Amino acid sequence: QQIIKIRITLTSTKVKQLENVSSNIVKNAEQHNLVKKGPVRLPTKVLKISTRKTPNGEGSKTWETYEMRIHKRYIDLEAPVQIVKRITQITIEPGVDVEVVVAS
Amino acid sequence: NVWFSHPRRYGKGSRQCRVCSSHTGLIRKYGLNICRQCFREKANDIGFNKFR
Amino acid sequence: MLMPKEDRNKIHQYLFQEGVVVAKADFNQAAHEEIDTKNLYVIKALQSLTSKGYVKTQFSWQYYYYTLTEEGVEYLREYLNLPEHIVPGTYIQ
Amino acid sequence: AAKKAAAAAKAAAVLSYYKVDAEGKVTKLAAACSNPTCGAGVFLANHKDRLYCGKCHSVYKVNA
Amino acid sequence: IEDALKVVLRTALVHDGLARGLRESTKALTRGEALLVVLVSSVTEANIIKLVEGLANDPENKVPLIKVADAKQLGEWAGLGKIDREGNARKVVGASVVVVKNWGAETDELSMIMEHFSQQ
RNA sequence: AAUAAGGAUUGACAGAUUGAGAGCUCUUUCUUGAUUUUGUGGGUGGUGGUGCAUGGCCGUUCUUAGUUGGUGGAGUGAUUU
Repeated sequence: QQIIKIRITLTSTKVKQLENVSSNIVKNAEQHNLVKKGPVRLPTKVLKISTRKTPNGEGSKTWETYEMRIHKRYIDLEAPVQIVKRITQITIEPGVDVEVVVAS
Repeated sequence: NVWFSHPRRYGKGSRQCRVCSSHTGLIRKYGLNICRQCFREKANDIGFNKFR
Repeated sequence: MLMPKEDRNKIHQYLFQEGVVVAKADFNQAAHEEIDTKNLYVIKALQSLTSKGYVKTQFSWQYYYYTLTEEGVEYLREYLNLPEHIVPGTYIQ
Repeated sequence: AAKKAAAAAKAAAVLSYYKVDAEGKVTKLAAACSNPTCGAGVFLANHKDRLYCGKCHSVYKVNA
Repeated sequence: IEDALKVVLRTALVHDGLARGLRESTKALTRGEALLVVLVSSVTEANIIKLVEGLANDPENKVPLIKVADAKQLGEWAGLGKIDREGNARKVVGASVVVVKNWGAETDELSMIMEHFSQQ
């Protein structure tokens, strides 16, 4: 029955798939009822690459500021080798990264 | 063979563009190592919409 | 170009085989990925095979993409003496 | 100033710089570079004080 | 009855055993890599037939025994060899001696070269 | 194509020579080993020119208010609002 205290660490470029996954997350895990926290929500990094517009000195001095704003996002979750694996497999998706930095 | 290639590690000539292959203008800023006219170009795609 | 009868044979070899090769514009390298045949080799011996149409180059991104030619892969069938069973990655559902 | 013309790739058109004996035995003359490369053949050529070996580009220094 | 000196010189060329033409053959002949002496005796000298004849008169093993008499029969059989032709668009030269470096085949007319080789 | 394993050619001590422990040259005559050397054919070194042979980008009219088109409708029409 070996217990493990996992920690769930997410990141994307859309606030709309992403929020989706700690609604699914923390209600595809309170179905499971797990001992967990609520979607912690980490300082928004947010890169601004100044660049001039022109192809050639010429031409006024005419500049840009395009950037990726991630929303970093993490979680928690206990549960054995069986019911963290059935959870990590499920949320499954476009835009997004899931780590399972495990705490054995 | 000293007698066809020189001591090109550090400077400008060493590294060159990804897309065109030029030395002129460089975007080092974030494993990017393109040129600094092209970039923009695609880019809007690549990630770098805008927000201004 | 003047090459070697144990690199001329070795190319036209993961060229038929995977069939498909993807060998950068960096002249000046010991060695190409998947073929010991320095780099620079390929690129130039393939500028030759292309030139006839036993093959077909495509450019851009700076690698030279190549990839077989449906037939011209029946030339490699007589050069590296081999069957007239197989088609090369070709029939693989 | 001046062009070379590349060295001639020149014509000893036959060979026999290996005691052709009379009748029935051939043997091997001027040594045969005392190395493994340099294997059995390698007909050593005569230059300044030290002798001269081409299976290894040329090189080798064993007197005569 | 040369049809068996086309299927065992076709197979050693194709395999790249051989060597071709003095130089590469008596370097093949004196060193124990190279098993036969089949050559021109229409030599336009006499020290290339008691050179290649001494190397078959080196005896361990590799018995080199002679068969043909010719340089223009032997730009064809060997093969250096142009294309879409009939039998020569080719070189028109002479691969004279073709010295067998274990070949590149095993059995069909390579078992009549190991009853007329040694049974002479 | 010519030199032609009878050496195409390479290399060097140290000393003459120079910044110098560049054999740059010359003294010696060892080493060297068909890879070179020479002309012929041709290439590929080019922060040398030409921004008015051009590409791409970036300055400018621009912290701009401005274009253009259908269906109507107008007005040989260059067309117009």
